[PDB]
Amino acid sequence: LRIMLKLNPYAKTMRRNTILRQARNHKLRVDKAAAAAAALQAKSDEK
Amino acid sequence: PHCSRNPVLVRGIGRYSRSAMYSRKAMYKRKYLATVTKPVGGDKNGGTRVVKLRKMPRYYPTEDVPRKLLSHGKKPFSQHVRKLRASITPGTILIILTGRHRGKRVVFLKQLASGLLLVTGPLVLNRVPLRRTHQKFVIATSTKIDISNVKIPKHLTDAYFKKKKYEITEQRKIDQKAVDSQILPKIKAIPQLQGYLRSVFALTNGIYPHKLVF
Repeated sequence: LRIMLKLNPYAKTMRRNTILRQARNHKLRVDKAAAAAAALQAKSDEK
Repeated sequence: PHCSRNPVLVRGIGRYSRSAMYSRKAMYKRKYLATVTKPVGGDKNGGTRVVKLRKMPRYYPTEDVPRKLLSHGKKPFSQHVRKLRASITPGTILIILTGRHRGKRVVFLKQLASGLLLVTGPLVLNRVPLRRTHQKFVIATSTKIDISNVKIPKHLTDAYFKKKKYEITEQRKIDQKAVDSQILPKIKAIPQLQGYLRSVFALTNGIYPHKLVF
């Protein structure tokens, strides 16, 4: 990592943004999937 | 002093950017004896005997070796990061592979500061006292006992177990009595654990290690 920064200092921001972006995207996928799961038993009781 | 103020999300990468930390830390306002003299104790001397420490050597070797360059790393063993295998947890049952206690099954106690595993088998079960062991020479079983709320004495550091005929000191015997006295009742909690801990592990005409489940 530190070797790469000495050649491309901007690479630190890209790596930081990518990690933050994927963390958000991973979070977003796991609620709507849970919401779909939260939809499944909603129809299991209402039927 | 204050905390790091930069939560780490990846090793060597902070969460907040360079300009973001400028505001968070509020830098926009927070800007800016070799010789000793002592008396001699005699007249017509002057009492001015200036003595210097780190005197010149009285001998120089015929040749010397040049100093080595700098490394910016290679920390001594005392400050190495101790890494523990994920399958090792307090209360799990381990198997010794290389020592005098090959095949013995023991319950894993606290891990020491040197990285060695402070482990013991109930001395009344397999004649294995409080010993240190290396995680690289130990097989972790999936059998676990709950050793929470169990008091391990504070004076069981690595220096306690370091080697100095061997005689069992009273402190080793008393400490052994204290630990297993609260470990055995949890052993009796689940059935057949005594026979499991008494027996030794061995390979037979059948099973192969890569197919076994631990």
